[PDB]
Amino acid sequence: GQDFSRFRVLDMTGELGPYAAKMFAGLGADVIHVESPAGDPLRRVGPWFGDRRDAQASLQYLYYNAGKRGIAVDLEHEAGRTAFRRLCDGADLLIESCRPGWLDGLGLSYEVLSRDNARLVQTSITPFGRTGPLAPYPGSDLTCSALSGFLYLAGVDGDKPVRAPDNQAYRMAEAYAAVGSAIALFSAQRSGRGQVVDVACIEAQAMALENAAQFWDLEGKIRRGRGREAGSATLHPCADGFIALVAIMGRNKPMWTPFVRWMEAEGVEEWQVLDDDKWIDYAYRTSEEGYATFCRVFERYTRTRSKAYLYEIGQRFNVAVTPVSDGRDLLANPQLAHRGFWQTQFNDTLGANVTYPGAPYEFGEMQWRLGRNAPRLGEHTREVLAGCGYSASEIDNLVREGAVYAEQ
Amino acid sequence: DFSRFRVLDMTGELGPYAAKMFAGLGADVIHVESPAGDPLRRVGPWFGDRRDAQASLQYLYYNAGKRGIAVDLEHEAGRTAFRRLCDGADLLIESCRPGWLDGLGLSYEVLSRDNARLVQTSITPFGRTGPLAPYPGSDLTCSALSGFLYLAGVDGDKPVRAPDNQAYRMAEAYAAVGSAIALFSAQRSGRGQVVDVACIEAQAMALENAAQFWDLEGKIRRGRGREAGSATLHPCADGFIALVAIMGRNKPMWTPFVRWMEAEGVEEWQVLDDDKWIDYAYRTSEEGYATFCRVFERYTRTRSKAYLYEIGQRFNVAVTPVSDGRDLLANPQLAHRGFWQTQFNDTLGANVTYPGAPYEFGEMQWRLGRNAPRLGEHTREVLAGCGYSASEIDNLVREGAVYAE
Amino acid sequence: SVERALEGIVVCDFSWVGAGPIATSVLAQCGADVIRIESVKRPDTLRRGEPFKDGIGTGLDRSGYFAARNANKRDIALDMNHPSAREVAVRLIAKSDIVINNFRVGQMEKWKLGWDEVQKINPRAIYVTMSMQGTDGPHSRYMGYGVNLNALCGLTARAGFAGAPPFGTGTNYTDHVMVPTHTLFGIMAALLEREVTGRGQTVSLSQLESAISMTPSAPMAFAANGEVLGPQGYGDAEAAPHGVYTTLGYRKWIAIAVFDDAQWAALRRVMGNPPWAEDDGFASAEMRRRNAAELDERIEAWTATQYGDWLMAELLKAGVPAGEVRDAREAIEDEHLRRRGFWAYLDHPEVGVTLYNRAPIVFSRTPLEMKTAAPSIGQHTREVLGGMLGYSHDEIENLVSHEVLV
Amino acid sequence: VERALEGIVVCDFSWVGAGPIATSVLAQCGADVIRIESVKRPDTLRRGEPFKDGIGTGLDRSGYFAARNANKRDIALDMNHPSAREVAVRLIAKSDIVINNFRVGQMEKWKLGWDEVQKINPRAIYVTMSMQGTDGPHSRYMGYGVNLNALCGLTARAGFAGAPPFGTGTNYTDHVMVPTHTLFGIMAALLEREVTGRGQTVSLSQLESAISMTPSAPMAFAANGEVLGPQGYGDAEAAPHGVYTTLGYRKWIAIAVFDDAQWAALRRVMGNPPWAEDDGFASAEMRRRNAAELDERIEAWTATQYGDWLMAELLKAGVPAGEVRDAREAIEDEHLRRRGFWAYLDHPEVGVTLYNRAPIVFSRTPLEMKTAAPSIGQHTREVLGGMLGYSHDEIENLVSHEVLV
Ligand SMILES: *SCCNC(=O)CCNC(=O)[C@H](O)C(C)(C)COP(=O)(O)OP(=O)(O)OC[C@H]1O[C@@H](n2cnc3c(N)ncnc32)[C@H](O)[C@@H]1OP(=O)(O)O
Ligand SMILES: *SCCNC(=O)CCNC(=O)[C@H](O)C(C)(C)COP(=O)(O)OP(=O)(O)OC[C@H]1O[C@@H](n2cnc3c(N)ncnc32)[C@H](O)[C@@H]1OP(=O)(O)O
Repeated sequence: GQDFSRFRVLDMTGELGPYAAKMFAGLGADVIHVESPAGDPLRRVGPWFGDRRDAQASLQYLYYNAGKRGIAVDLEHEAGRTAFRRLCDGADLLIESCRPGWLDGLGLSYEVLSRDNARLVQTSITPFGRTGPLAPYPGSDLTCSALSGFLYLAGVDGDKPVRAPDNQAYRMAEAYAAVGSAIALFSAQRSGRGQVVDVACIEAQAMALENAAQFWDLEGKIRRGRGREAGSATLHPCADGFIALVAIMGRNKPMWTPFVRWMEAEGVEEWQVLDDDKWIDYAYRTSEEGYATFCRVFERYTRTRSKAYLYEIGQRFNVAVTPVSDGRDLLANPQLAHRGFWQTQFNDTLGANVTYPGAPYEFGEMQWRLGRNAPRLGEHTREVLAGCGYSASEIDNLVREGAVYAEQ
Repeated sequence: DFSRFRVLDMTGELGPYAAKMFAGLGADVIHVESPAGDPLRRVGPWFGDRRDAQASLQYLYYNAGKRGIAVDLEHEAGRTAFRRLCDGADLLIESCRPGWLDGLGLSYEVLSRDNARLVQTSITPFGRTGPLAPYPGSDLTCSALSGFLYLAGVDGDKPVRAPDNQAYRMAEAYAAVGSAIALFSAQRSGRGQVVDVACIEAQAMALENAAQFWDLEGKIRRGRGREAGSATLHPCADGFIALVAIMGRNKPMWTPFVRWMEAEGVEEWQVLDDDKWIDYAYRTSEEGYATFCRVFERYTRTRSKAYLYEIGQRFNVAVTPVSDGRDLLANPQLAHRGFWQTQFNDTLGANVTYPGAPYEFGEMQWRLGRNAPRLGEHTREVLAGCGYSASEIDNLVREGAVYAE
Repeated sequence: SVERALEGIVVCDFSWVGAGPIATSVLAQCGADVIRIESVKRPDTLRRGEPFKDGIGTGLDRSGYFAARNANKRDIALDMNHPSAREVAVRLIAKSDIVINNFRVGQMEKWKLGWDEVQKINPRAIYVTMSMQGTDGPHSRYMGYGVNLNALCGLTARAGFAGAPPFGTGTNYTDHVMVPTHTLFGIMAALLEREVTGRGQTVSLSQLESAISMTPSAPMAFAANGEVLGPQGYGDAEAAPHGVYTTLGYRKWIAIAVFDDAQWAALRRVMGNPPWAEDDGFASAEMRRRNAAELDERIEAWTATQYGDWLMAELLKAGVPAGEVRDAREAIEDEHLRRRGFWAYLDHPEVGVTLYNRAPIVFSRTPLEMKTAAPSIGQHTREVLGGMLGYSHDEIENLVSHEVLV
Repeated sequence: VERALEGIVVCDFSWVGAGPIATSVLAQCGADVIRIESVKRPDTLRRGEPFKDGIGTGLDRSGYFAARNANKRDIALDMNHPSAREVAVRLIAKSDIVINNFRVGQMEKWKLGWDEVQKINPRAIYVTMSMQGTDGPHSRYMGYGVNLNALCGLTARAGFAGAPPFGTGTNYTDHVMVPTHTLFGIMAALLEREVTGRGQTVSLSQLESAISMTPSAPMAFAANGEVLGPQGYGDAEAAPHGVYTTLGYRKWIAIAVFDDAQWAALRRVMGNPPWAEDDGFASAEMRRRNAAELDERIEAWTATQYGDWLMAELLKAGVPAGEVRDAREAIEDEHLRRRGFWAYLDHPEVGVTLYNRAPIVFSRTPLEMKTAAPSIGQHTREVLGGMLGYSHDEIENLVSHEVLV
């Protein structure tokens, strides 16, 4: 057993960026969340812990910055930039979501930050990338999703699309930025040289077009969302919610007969309509008539039964059925309970327990952990600067000029 | 494991936890009902708005891990089948009215005529014998007569009931113990016996020291709750907490509590920094108890159960929340231990969550077992397992001696 | 020719205070040789807890709190932190079927007497431990007493009047039945297994989980329905009338519980068929529940004019569950518990003849026995060392002279 | 040309979704990814639309499959052939990473669990991916990306309030959430191996990877006890925030305003219409309160505009905006193309077709796109004779016995 403790990660992120550094913190890295004196903007978005709306009440902030210490530095101040450079001198990885050009314009380009630390990896997480026609311009979760092609797939026919929850434009970039960071870190261990890792939301989300790009390139077809191919990635209402069904794909034939087995065994009225080879071809499933009486037959039956019943009886008959789980279902999920996924940790700033999602992976030797409660603003400024060699007096003066902010 | 033991379980509202303990370690447990149905099926709390025969959460819990048959012992052919089942059983647990089985010609001597190892365990409000044996009892009335109920109050206040029929549960737990002791003995001697466990006696096991207070000092005690800081309950922001900051003259327990109050800046905490609190007579005095509650509850009323649990235990004080059902399902220690067992129920068409194992073994494995049976669900296969032909079973069903689903 | 169900079983009993001693007391009543290990320097706290014979709390052998949990046991006084004391325990463990302790975690390991060590001393030994709520986990180092477990397990929240502060049982209930019975069943399960495998095994209990297992409604109802199930005083969810009603005398109540229309007709009969009770607002179980408040008031107005023992007798003779709410004196003096032989009086060199009780099991062939009052610390040191463990007289004298023992 | 994963060798059993896209990233970093695919069980995506010109003949025309398998080698090993294990062992002995996304237990059927791989190669990193864990009541369940979208809580929160949920319209979980966590775990194990000299297991739950990127639904329920509902294309803080019609077929623009400065800039782009100056839109709180009317008024205006011109104007004024692009627009995007995200690769069957690199621009070890997706067994002989050291005669024998194709 070992861990990442030898790696120091500076994490200068806000609403965009922070899951990447959390992945490093989860395996034991020394992760320092770097905020401005005005505070990480993720502190000011919900959902919230109860009726609290203060700087420690954002559930997202608590989740994405658990496992990190926190400092506050003003890079618009020359002495703040000097301290930032001293921090980078000792870091293996800098992850940041600054507006393109800002650090360069402050005299903090990658070449400056790595002048006395050749191994340094700098990972930039931005809506559109550090370079290119869109790089000068602002983006948000919704607008990156629009421009990447991802948002358009969340609907059918002429319907406006819906958004994915939890800012997936940001999360996709952050997850790939964690990967890129780790690849560059591995390369740096072996070569002695770091580099810049440029991960754009618009590109990370273009990774999630499924096959929409190939539909255009190969067939001149514009696709939208799944949901209207009979029995193939369709959603169906039931007594207490919705289920998701994949009873047939492509031209791969095993999958349908078990679904008919299920309907017959349950006495579904009109089950015999489904016992027909008209259902095996991608053009018929997507036909008006194929889809409509699929739903008539299935939903007459599903509408009388619970999500858990269909999950059970469906997987019992070997049909790829899952419930459309809400938050209550997630916390009650007996598989996640068996796996100990939910992590509960008392928060001394809130004076309460907070329950978090847990480990996404397991290792033979490494240990995943949630880590320390997310930092208060400037909570660790003093000790982190002391760790870089700053005297108690130098820290006081840095606070005095406004170059850093330490909590009181 | 226990699969080699066959247990017949003829119980209702009273009785069923005992056989569940055997079922939990793998025994072959057969819940025996009358065709009219186990009365526990008709008691709540309930699964949602269902009130039918499979919707009693208690029935589902106490009879998980058992198969189910239905026999009418008022029928000679029902009695014949029951005797053949007993011929091959290691243990019969039952909660019949005293004298009923004997009066049907099903005394222990009959039931064990060709099965000398058989242990018969009777679970009754008052026992198989004695002046109360002819008479009915319930959880409340047994609790009253045992002395246990009276302790759930102070001074002239009427007492409150414990939840989940503890009169029955105490008898059932001790009857499981008695069953296992007699079974161990039978394994060694070749001879079973009758095991007679009465609710009134099992509950007198729970008088704490009330009987010795009378015998030794001529004192009648009631409940704890008014000795300052010693097994007292206190309101907090979202419920109540239970506190033991001192017992007897144990000042080492009190000092950490005083430090907790000081560290939290509790108003008047200095009142508690005094050796008078070490004196039981002062803790139970009107002014001592009132002053303790005044100082402590100013602080507790502003904090949640979860806060006080965390911080009190951080200061090495015995504090726990008065947990409700939501607190229990959210308890992170029970989550860590994997205590809650969730099993899909095909009759209800939904998942059901149950309490889990009450103990761990180095080699044996506890399990919840199969979903509680529907009425007569296994009547056919159990009777065939005893040597009855399908034709004989048909006649037993048609004459009403048994019920098969 | 007396037959004892646990003849020949030997228990190495490190346990003290609450749950553990109660469990081994039952084993001793079944014929097991229960050898309690107590240090004179650290005696069971209950030996200094009231009640005391005549209220005189001098010394360590006058408490009924301690005594009642320790009939029929032998007692050796070991200072287990002395190196030579460990060797004595090993000899005892080597002859013992059951090893039990309820120290806080790690204590047995300090003495190199964990299961790893015990299994090598005696592969037939059953090694029993318990903790408040498990040895690992976020709350595994927490502390609590029976009253704390009553609260933590969900019982106390549901033991009180609706809209009032909860009360609980008034006792450290978790330790008295829930924990000892599960402990005993686990021991017996392991003994049954050993009969076929020839090996002992570990038996471990979480007191919290034992308690929840006997109070399932609160967690099950919330898990199934999202409802917190509240307390209900002395009422019931199905029975009606069902409650505690004043009768004549000081703090006198009678419990009455009616579960069907026949029992209601019987109660009306015993009350003399008053017209008020003939109302159809009480004719069905569901109407009696809906009108429970009025019904309880009308019942109590009548019961308060009656003697409770006479009323209880008449109700039981009419098939109606009824019981006077008895104090401990009434339970001690009960004709029924005494005819059952539940109470037992044992002589003691210090306090004389005092009250004990057997466990609540009447075995028809191997009855429980009550033979000796609770022992003094080290009462049987020399007898056990020389009789069972094979030490010579000089080695015994040397062990006790050094203060290793007695 | 410097490559970040130079010299790394991957024994790649993975197929369909998640696994293949993960190893595609490794191959773009210079790793030698040797995919094991049998003619007996071809990747289901090879038979899935879209196909070159809509002609789905054979197994090498699908863009569904191809886009996930650029830059890989492919050996056609029938792992159920008795002689196949010996070939796989030779490869594992040369591999840094062994990876599969079969259902639980499949590798063990071939005696290629971790226990055996660690003995073949103590430096190998043994990567497994399950739907939701190797053990547990649901560990034998199966599903696709759309199923995990639903099970992980995403789909319930991806829809219009009061309407059936929709999800993403894709098998989303497989495309980013699972492969990225897989890759990070792989890299963590490789970093550790640099210090310890040992490989280790990396095991992922796809369900738990997905929940880890959608924390609000479980966190909001666990903390506040209420289900957080879907919100269409709105936002909890931004205002205005939505999707608005512009001129053309199924044309929309996304506009998202996060402070008063951006609202003033949006008003100016709109020509400062009197309605937008109202006190009901002056603060973020009022714009949220009046969101329905605000959205209606904005859409009335955007519907008169060309979306690309409007987007350019808004972005130039500092207002987040983006046309809702279809896949053709993403392919033809000046930005993604100048970034080099799209890559066209020649293929002996389908000619030059569209691929893309992973979304990472390395300044010193850039990703490379070199070869189109392979055919089944394209590199069988090359790998057997080159890396695994089989003689010419042994290869011919292996092929005659149909161990490989
Ligand atoms: S039924 C519900 C009751 N609750 C629980 O059982 C859960 C645990 N919670 C508690 O509150 C403790 O169990 C209580 C009841 C407070 C017991 O407190 P102790 O601190 O006294 O007991 P420990 O197990 O924690 O430590 C044992 C200490 O006693 C000394 N000791 C015991 N026996 C001997 C012998 N024979 N010889 C010498 N010393 C002995 C141990 O050395 C030890 O003292 P330390 O100060 O810890 O070294
Ligand atoms: S992104 C969502 C994709 N799903 C996952 O990632 C989850 C993990 N895996 C799965 O859920 C299943 O793999 C899916 C894709 C859902 C369904 O796959 P199957 O049930 O059909 O296949 P199995 O994983 O159960 O077992 C593999 C079977 O395919 C045969 N096989 C694979 N590779 C070979 C080779 N090289 N040679 C011969 N046969 C091969 C396997 O033998 C096995 O077939 P059997 O007939 O069962 O032996």
